[PDB]
Amino acid sequence: SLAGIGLTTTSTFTTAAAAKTMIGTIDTALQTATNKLASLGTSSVGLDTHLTFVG
Amino acid sequence: NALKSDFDSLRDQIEKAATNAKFNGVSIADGSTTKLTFLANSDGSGFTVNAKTI
Repeated sequence: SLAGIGLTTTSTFTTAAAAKTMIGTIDTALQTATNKLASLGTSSVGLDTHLTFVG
Repeated sequence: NALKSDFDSLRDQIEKAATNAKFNGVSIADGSTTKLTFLANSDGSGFTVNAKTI
């Protein structure tokens, strides 16, 4: 959620400089969200491997 | 006097042709702003072009 990716429910820009900072803010948000999704996928593969061993 | 009147009309035409030099509400040649920066890369780094009043 936007609270978890460093953004806010009311985050916005009102000027060109605010947008110029918003570029880097969105960059960091996309980076951290993509890292979280990668960790979730690694956890899913680990659950599948444990499933095979349990069988 | 005729040469003077034609000179006045020509300078008025210069001022008005310079007034009309806008592209979609923004101009670089009429002195309305000091400079316009343009995007150069995905990180937002600019490509400044100083305005040249005409």
